[PDB]
Amino acid sequence: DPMVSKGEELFTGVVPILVELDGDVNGHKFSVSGEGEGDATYGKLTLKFICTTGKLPVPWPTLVTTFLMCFARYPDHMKQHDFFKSAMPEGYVQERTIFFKDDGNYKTRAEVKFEGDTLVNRIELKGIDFKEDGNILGHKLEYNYNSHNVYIMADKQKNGIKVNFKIRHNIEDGSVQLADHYQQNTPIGDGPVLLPDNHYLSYQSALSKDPNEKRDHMVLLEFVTAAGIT
Repeated sequence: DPMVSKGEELFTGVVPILVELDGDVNGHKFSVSGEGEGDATYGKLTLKFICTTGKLPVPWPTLVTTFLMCFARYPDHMKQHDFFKSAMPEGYVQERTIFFKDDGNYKTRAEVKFEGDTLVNRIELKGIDFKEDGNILGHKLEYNYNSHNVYIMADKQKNGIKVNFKIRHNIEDGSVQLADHYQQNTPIGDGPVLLPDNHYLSYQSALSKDPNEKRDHMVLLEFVTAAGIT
């Protein structure tokens, strides 16, 4: 497939990644920069994030889904279903609303595209109606992360996709904080893209710290694999 070749060929090896986030949650302002690399052949991403404005006013785990679905490993028999790569190099816009149960919401807008050889994720995030002393602004979430399926469907009339899933963040008392995610992606360019049958991505995420780093930061390792079209 002379289309399944173009975006694909862009991802065949290890690709440098840059991430930039402008944030404002309940008027608490912050910026984050991330760097690392993705290897879509194995669905592998390695990233480190720094809050460049000082203290991150929200828990690092809450930003994991916001901080690269073009790095998913699509099985060969599911390559016609890979919208994310099909939109490259011109890229795509990824929008979300994330509803924290019994608390506030994040609304995000991102552009994901190549800048030269580097795959870049530029993000603006606004959250509102957070509780000052709730699990998010009150930093009550554990520094860890659970594995989660992400369900994709075509959004045929917007020429893109819709993605919906639930994240449960472990709270330090042993309970969980639900983060209900609603997502839409649409290509930046006017050229053809792959519009997938229903399927899902399996995500595994591992959080850590860099022992030499004094800045407020997070090290993220992720594995991601498309499935559900047997």
